[PDB]
Amino acid sequence: GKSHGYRSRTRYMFQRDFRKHGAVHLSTYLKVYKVGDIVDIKANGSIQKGMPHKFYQGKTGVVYNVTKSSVGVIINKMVGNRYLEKRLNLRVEHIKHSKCRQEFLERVKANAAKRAEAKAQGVAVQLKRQPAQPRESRIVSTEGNVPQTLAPVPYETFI
Amino acid sequence: ARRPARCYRYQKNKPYPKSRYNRAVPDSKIRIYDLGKKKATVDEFPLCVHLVSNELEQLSSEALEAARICANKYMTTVSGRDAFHLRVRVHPFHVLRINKMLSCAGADRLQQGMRGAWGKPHGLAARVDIGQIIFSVRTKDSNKDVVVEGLRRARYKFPGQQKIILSKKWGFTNLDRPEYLKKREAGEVKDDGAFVKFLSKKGSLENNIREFPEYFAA
Amino acid sequence: VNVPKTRKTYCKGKTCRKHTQHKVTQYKAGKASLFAQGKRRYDRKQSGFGGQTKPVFHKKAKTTKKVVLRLECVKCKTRAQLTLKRCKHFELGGEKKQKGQAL
Amino acid sequence: AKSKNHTAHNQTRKAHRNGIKKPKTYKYPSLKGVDPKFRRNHKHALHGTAKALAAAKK
Amino acid sequence: SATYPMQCSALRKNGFVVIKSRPCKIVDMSTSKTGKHGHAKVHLVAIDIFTGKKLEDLSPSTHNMEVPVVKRNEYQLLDIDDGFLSLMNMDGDTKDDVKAPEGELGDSLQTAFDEGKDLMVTIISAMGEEAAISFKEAARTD
RNA sequence: UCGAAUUUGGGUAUAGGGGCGAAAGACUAAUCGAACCAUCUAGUAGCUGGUUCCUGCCGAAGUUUCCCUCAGGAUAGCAGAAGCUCGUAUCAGUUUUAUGAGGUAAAGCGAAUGAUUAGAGGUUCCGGGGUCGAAAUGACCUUGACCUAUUCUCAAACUUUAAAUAUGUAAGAAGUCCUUGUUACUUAAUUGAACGUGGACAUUUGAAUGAAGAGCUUUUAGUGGGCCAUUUUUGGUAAGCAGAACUGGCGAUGCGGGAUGAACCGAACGUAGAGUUAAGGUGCCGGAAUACACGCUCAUCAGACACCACAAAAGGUGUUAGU
RNA sequence: GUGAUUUCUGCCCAGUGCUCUGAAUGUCAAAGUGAAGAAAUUCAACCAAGCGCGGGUAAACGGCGGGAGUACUC
RNA sequence: GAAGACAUUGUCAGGUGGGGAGUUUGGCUGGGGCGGCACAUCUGUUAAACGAUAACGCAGAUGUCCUAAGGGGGGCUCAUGGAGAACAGAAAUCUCCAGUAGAACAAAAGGGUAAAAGCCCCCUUGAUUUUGAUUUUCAGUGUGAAUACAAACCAUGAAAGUGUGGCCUAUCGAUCCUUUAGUCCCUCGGAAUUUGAGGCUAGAGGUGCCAGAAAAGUUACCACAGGGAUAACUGGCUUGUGGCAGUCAAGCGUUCAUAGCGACAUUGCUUUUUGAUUCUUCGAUGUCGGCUCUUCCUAUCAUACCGAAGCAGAAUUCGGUAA
RNA sequence: GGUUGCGGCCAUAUCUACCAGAAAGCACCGUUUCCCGUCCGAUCAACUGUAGUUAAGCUGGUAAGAGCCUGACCGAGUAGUGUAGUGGGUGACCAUACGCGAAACUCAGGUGCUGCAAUCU
RNA sequence: GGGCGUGUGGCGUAGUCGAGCGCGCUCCCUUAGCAUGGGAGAGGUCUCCGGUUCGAUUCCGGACUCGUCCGCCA
RNA sequence: GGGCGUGUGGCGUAGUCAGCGCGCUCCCUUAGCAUGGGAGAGGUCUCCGGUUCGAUUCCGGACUCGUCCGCCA
Ligand SMILES: [Zn+2]
Repeated sequence: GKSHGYRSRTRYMFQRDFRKHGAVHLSTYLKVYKVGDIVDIKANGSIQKGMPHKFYQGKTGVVYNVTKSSVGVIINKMVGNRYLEKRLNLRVEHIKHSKCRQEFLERVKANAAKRAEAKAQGVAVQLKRQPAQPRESRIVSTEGNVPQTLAPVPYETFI
Repeated sequence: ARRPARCYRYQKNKPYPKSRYNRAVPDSKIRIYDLGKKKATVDEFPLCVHLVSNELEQLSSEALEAARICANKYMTTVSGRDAFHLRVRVHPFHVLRINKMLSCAGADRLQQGMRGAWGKPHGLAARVDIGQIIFSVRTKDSNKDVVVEGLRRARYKFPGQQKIILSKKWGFTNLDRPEYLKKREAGEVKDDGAFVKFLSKKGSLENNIREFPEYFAA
Repeated sequence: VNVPKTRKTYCKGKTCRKHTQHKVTQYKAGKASLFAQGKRRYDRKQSGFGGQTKPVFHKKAKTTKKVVLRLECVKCKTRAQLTLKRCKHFELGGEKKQKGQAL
Repeated sequence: AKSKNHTAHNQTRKAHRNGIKKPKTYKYPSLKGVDPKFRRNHKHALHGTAKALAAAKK
Repeated sequence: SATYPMQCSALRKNGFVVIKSRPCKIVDMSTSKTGKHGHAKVHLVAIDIFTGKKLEDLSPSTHNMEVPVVKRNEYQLLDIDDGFLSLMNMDGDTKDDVKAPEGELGDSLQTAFDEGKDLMVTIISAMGEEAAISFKEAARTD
């Protein structure tokens, strides 16, 4: 018959990695999570308690509950034609903070600093990001850079 | 009792090697892969000629055996048994299956059709690619015309299209002819049973001096 | 399996409310009484003509039963039940396993 | 009389007809599943805060 | 439980079955198709272990038959008195509940105990009734 | 076959789960493996057939789960109708930026596991065969193992490495910062946790593009046999074969082209006029150049357009161009 | 049941049936008997036939095997 | 005359009773039947690097086992190889060195684990009580399994801590009925006491066809509703198999590859074999063979004209145009 | 800068073979009455810091060292792959257009950094 | 038709590449029968034809022969 | 054709990286009626491959024998 267990098809997903097996380092236990933090989920196969299901591997969610050794995380799961709210109790070995959130907060504080310093002059702050604009005019010189003519190479076996 | 090779010419399935999930295969028909003067040294036979495929297909082990026998027989008859070194550079590891149907009259009374039609192993084949070498022969420059004719006689036993290319390398090595010549004039090559070991600038100097003494004898 | 004859476990007997000593037995069902309501209804339904009026089970599949331990608190005589997993062999006599001895 | 076993054909079209609406998020999400020792103190903290604000703006 | 169900086709020769609430041991099995379209029927010929009678039965192959639990146990004689054997278990337990055999096995056992061999007795349990089937002699540990 | 176990008239007896049978399930009023008549009875049917006027607008499904379920239902989905609360947003089958996750394609095997070709150098209290040896944990060759440095070829259920395409989250006002209130939680401790008071930051308020209104609720129809094409892919020698993944179609759809055709190419449709085209074509059928330009081919079975209606290995001082 | 005459109808009662004037507690209903109880009731003893034990029966249904030695013997 | 309170008769009770009555006699399925379980589940793979994903796909497994093989703590390091020591050798015990796990962890497989999750020792029962929340399957129902807490009460350790069975992924079961534990609480409805009975909360007895009927056959005497969703012809796709034809040439042929043949290989054709499939037909297309009669194909047996020979003649063989 | 105690990242830190180490600190080292544990005061426990020694541990250095780490326009815009065509080819498969882009190999360089507290010629 | 195996003296039968036994009867000896035994005999082109070897019963290829197994239609 | 078992010494069976019993052959003994005891000698573990020092019991592949089916068209 068919087989769809709780950890089916999780072979390479829950292998550890090359040459970093063994016990886990103490930074994962010394990291501090608060309610509202945004965290990434990546399971550790060395810890069998508090494991996430294989669906939530690589998923990103929001902390809603902090307990003794675990963290409650909220994920949005697509079920059919809508998203449902899923609450997960995961031990802290299987989560880490999302770095995109702290990058955005750094942008927020630097952006507020720019607005605050330029408010003393009113110099059209222009605080929105802009994407890659087309590159403008330039003059390239041939002083020591005379062009070298290239041609297609004929065919050879090369074995 | 054997099916024609057109039923197994193309690479239609995933590779199916003999393993602990097969455990019952027939042995290959080709068994000898290196022949001629296989114990010859490296600078005995400077010229190398390749029979190389132009197809993406499967070559049968029976066809490999027949081509090996044909090329070996022709070259030993025209040029001597120890004037060449032939090497078969493909190995049949893919296993061909057959879903054997009964050829009796009124077989449908006991056939069951396509139900449970997973096959049984009956043969072995080698999966080759575009520009993959099947046969490689090294000899002296006085046997070029007989090794090209030997490979041309062997090409009839193979399906698909094959090309005979005279390589620019020295023998069965991977350097060019003048590169190997300017390497062997120094002592930085040293012969083995058939191949040759090369000097590198890495490693411990004591080992690099107990081996390869003539290059450091500068 | 093997289960010891005594066990220190929780007793919710309204005076203990803690772990006390318990003597264990195996649960036996006891005889089905007459004048139970289902038995009276079954006898009334089976009287007369009509034959067998209720299903009788045939397609038995289990070979084991879940064992139930009856715990009895030694202080205040209150009783508890707890079930175990399915086992073909069960015993309450404690013949402890011993390790570094011969076959 | 065998038949088709399973397919996922047309399913994403059916979903994306009037489909893949994100759930409505709210200020003050539900406190169910939150730790009871936290909620038991949170009730008294909000009660004291409401009493202090009522006494301030009475 | 004392007894467990099984399928007729799952049964095979030299196995125990329950026929008419008796522990029986099969000597013959034969399956014949009922009709060309229909399923085969299993005919079973078996011998009661205790009494030696021959009991047969015919059932559908898919039907489930009752199967006893038979345990064969090894003991040493202590005495044969009044038709009741007295046996001695490993770890020193003793039972006297077994009645002595009444046939040529019982006669041979009685003569062997009278002339003084150390006799090894095999007694079987199935469905709450107990009997002795065979005896040997201990070649070592005299 | 024809003097009888003969043929036959009339009278009479046996009645429907009953009769009668020299036995065929035969006969019992053209009815018999249970007669005929009336009633229950308009018996039940998940099964077959049919189902009656017009126009307008919207518009499917052959999929999930359970069922003595597999020609049927329930349930979710798809669809319609009625709307309700609001007024440009708590949006998006899309991109960018930042940040995750993955073990396929590829690659690798002088990297682990496993398979595998060939020699070389060593190890014999530490192999086996021969020959020389009184024999010898003797010798000399040879052959097997094991080790060392190489060498050839591989892996759906091998792997150090590792894409492309898909995929999670974030891009603020429900935000940031400052100050200090509550608590029975927590701390050695106004330490922290959570929710707060008061104050400051507004249109470049925090990337792009578009928004066709955004959000919400009730109720109910039909459907729950699908099939085809490109790409990935499984079983099979293969199949207009069987089974999956993503998308687009046909079913449900006409129109121009492919002579012809459900699915291919182009393009989706109110009634008309003018112009321009798509795919396909312009000797004649047939609307449109027997146009222009450079070559090739002469077939005593030429060739002529994707899907598509077939041809291979091997050859040819036929002819052309090359190395 | 078999199917004139003639000539014969062998072996097997383990099974399934059928049949005994055998022997007698194993199974063992209702009524009846005894004990306990305040009673409903519960528990026992006793317990007919038939099963179970013991015989017969194949012109009853039926059945009529293997391994060695040298048809025959084990 | 006989018989006699026995037969008979009436009502209950046990046996016997296809003589008769009523009914049943699974599903999936490359047609059905036999076979198997793909029917409830688990591991790896197919599976196309989120998730999901089929086939009677491949390789296997489950209906158990364990008072420790659960919980806590402490000490130690395994498989293997090398070198040694009386009996003692290939394998008994002891000693040293090397040893990233090449061992072990109940079982199938895959993950995980080295002052441990392994081996040995010490103490125990957290395999306990009370109800909630969450994850997987999913309708976001049930069942099973699991995760993190709260309120107690415990175990262990110096302690931090750890423990709500087994290192993780499988190891299992509704309504009704019976029975057990708890509350010793509620009710027996004219009022009480005591038995008895019925309730509430939590378990057990089991449905393996595993969201859970109580169930043997035959029909060639057969019937009905349907089905080309489905077999038994022809036709159509395919050509494994059957038949026929090539290419190459190790050899046979005294000598000599090819007069005639031709191994090991390999490319095709045909639909006069048999399979495979299920597209059409089940409100019917008359399934053997023979007789009769017409036409077509050529892969030519004979006749016409030729080429080759291991063609002297005769006879023969190979081949061409030829139906 | 050396050393110790507790660490973070967990080989640029590991492994093999040599060489060096002032001061201080670690270490080996001396002892068995007491607590305690062993077949064995070898490990563990306790006592002294006395009798001694850098021999080892430890730290650092060396090696065209093994390994590991970093980079390259080194291989290679190669293999692979998203999209497109009434493109080629009997087919197998392959070119082109708009995009993304490896691994092995080769070469070059490197061989622990650092937090808190104490202490040192 | 195809597949698989088989072939020894007059008969049966043993054969690893280096034709033996038993039975029939040839002779001799031996016998109170209800007729034996003993000793020396004869007896093969190992089914046939080719190649390998040094020599094939033995190895291989082909042919013959025999014995098994599976096969036409509705 | 398929499925399921099957195979160990003269016979019958067990199973640790080949054992017993019974026949046989010896020896000893018993008057017996019958004996009894002690020793042996005897198996390619059906066959063929990969391992191992010890291999049935490690593994994989094949063969023999006994059965059961091979139906409706
Ligand atoms: Zn108590």
